[PDB]
Order: sequence, then C-alpha cells, then structure tokens
Amino acid sequence: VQKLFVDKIREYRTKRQTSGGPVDAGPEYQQDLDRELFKLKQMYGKADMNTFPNFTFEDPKFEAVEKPQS
Amino acid sequence: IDLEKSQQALVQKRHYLFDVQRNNIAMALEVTYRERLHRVYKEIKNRLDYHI
Repeated sequence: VQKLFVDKIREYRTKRQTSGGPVDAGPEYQQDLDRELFKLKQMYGKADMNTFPNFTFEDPKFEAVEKPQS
Repeated sequence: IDLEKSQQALVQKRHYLFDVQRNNIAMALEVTYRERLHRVYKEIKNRLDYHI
C-alpha cells in the first residue's frame, strides 16, 4: 500500500507546521500539561532553577574530662 | 613492690585516654567534612534532575 505510504507522510508534514505547541488543544492540552507539570513537582519538592546549596554545619563540641589522679 | 607498680601501671593508663581523645575529635570533625560536601553534591544534581 505505497499509496498509503505517501498519504501518512504528507499529513505528517502538515503537523510540522506548528506555532504554539498543540494544534487542537483548547482546554484539553492546557489543563493536562499543567496537571502533569505539578505532579512532577508536587511530591518531588520545591526547587528553583539555579540556586546553589546554602547551609552551614556545626560539629560536636569537644568537652574535657576532669580527673584527680595518682 | 605493689605500691611501686600501682603508680607504674597507672601512668600507662593515663596516656591511653589521651590517644583515644586525640583521634576521636580528629575523626568527629572529619565526619562533618565530606558530609558538608555531600549535601552540596546532593543539591547540584537535584536542580539538574528537576530540569531533565
């Protein structure tokens, strides 16, 4: 069916004329890609784009031992 | 003999507690060293992991 071989490539080239993502999204693709974009961040964490690690650690304080001896 | 050897073996017990103190604080300071590096090593992947 090479007449069908040409007819699924030629209506693939029409999909390669794109402006803003989906062609017939409407309220469908706008809600779904925003529902999924939250879920990759919801149970994952709150993370910005480029912020480095900012913290500070304190070690164990070295106490002394009192000892009258001999 | 015992009162001489009571002070003899005591000062070998006094120096044991200073070998143990000198390596414990040297190591407990060192355990926080790479753990400071680990969390920055952790965080530089997580901002990469969120984008990919």
